[PDB]
Amino acid sequence: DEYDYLFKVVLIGDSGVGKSNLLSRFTRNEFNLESKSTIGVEFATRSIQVDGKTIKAQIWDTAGLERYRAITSAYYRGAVGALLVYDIAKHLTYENVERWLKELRDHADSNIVIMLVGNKSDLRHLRAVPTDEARAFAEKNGLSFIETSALDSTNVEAAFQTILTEIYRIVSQKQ
Amino acid sequence: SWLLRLFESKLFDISMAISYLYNSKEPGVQAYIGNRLFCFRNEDVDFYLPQLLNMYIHMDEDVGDAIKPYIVHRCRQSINFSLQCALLLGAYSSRGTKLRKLILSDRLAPEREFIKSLMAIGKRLATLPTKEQKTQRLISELSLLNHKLPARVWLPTAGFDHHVVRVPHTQAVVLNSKDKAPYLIYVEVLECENFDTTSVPARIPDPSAVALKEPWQEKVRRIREGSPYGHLPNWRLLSVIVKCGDDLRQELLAFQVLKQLQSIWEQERVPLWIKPYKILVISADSGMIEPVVNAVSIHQVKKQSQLSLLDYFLQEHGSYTTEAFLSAQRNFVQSCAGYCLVCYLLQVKDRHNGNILLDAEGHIIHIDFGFILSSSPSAFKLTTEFVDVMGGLDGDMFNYYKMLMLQGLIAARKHMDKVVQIVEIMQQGSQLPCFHGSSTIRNLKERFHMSMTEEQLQLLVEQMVDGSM
Ligand SMILES: Nc1nc2c(ncn2[C@@H]2O[C@H](COP(=O)(O)OP(=O)(O)OP(O)(O)=S)[C@@H](O)[C@H]2O)c(=O)[nH]1
Ligand SMILES: [Mg+2]
Repeated sequence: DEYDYLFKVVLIGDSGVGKSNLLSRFTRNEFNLESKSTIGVEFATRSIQVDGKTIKAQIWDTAGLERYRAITSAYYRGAVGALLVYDIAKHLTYENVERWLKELRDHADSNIVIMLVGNKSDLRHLRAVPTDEARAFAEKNGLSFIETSALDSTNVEAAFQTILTEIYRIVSQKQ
Repeated sequence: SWLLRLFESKLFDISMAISYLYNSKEPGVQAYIGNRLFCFRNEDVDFYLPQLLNMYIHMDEDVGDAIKPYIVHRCRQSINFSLQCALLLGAYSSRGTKLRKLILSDRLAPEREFIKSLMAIGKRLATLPTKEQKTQRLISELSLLNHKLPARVWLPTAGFDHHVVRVPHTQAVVLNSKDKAPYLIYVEVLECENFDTTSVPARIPDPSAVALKEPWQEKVRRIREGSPYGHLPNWRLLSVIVKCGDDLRQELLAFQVLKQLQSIWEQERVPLWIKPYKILVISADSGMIEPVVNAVSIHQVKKQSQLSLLDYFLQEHGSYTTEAFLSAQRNFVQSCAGYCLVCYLLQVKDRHNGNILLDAEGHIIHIDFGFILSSSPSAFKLTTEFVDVMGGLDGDMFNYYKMLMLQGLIAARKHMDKVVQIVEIMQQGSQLPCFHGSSTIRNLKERFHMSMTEEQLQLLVEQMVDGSM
């Protein structure tokens, strides 16, 4: 039969933070160290089940580069979920998080669920962003927060199922 | 996922790590390896430090930024590592100037003043055209360094952390009568667990001070008995050759190749014998070399004893039927084959009896590995004398010598890339004469003959032996 819900979730963030690999690890449990730049958008999907209700998660990995930026702003439309991904080894990607927040609040819904993701946690010795600071920033702006690693699959499904169940909670409570 | 399966497999050592770091143009890979460097044992990465810093200096900033965190951390950990880094960065730059100055600025003052003092002393001996005059002024100059000791000063050519406390100036000697003459010195030090932890020892103020041509052990006993620090169980004696006017970079490369080939032959259970001596590059025109004890050049042997090498073997180790002569002959054969393979692979030129050393056991030890690979001033030869020592052309030991060469050659083939890598990475942006040709690496690769079978390698060894005579 039919799904109970079709959740639209977009992956946004600076180019190179590891969105495509987070997506590939969540949907196909695969990883590639030599992943090339995403051209426009990449589509993956996964059906989860929450509270007896079936929910198909349509996930769109958007391109971090400006080249396809406008095209990535058309996938903000109708999106109930958004993962703002940065790199813990590159501080600049953490700096642009606010900009991604602004753009997300410019081209998407105001009631969208935002999950702050700090990818590449396996690179312990290359860390440029402390967890406490990022958590503080996430809590200060009413965002979810989690540090992931697509390489060793740490907190990937945790992040996705977290934002998905949160979305389901928000949808159900408003009904 | 294959590559990730590889990087996390048991096959992933510092060698392959640096290989991929050198070849890959993927930022994720560079970052992964840059973080992975922290997971390797310090002594494993230390051997490849010159390659790493060379990559930092003469390659794109992605590689350099990938390597930089590890180098910074290690520099924060070890002051010796900081010194080595500053030296190698200075010597191989003609980018890392800022990093070098950052390392020097941090503490390193006593060490730099010490080294500069030694080099200054080395330079001041030019006004004396003789070995003995030079030696006299050397002892005089060194007699004025002990007043500045002890201090946060050490010899990087030692395999342990320590503080320099004394210098038996009377025991020092200049090695030749050339302009920038290298000089040998002995240094009394005190070994600690960690140099960065323990501070400097206190100072404590004509029987022993006579310089004789005695063995290393007797030198140690003599110097220690007359030393104010000698009663300490902490006390240990070191020895270094200071070269104030000698580029030792090619020597360092050759040292790495030697260590590698040694490791390979040990792994493949091939009884070849070589003796790599530590090299300390201080600049592009100066450095230090840890000498091999109880060993004198073949020339010095045939000059002091005035005998042929075989005669000297019969005088020093006994007649043909003695155990000592047989053992010494075995050592001679194995060392000869080993350094034959070394000279063939590295294309070592300027080979004479002034460069070939001889120790008490009967090993030969090639030194002064300048003019290798492409650079040429005269390669290694098999003189009648060496064959006479090995017992003749049709002898068992000569056949065993050739067979040792073949075995070591096959062993080298089975681990060729690990040797080629060392040279290939150092070639990057190098102004060294040993890279004068545009195809040094190609020729090096060709000298391994990977396309040949074992029979063809046998024929190759036969041709090589025939040609070297
Ligand atoms: N160590 C480690 N490396 C990662 C991780 N995730 C991604 N990478 C590496 O970072 C590089 C970039 O990852 P990638 O997934 O292509 O970023 P992206 O955000 O999708 O890039 P784009 O589509 O916005 S342009 C890749 O080479 C990948 O190997 C991770 O979790 N841990
Ligand atoms: Mg991508």
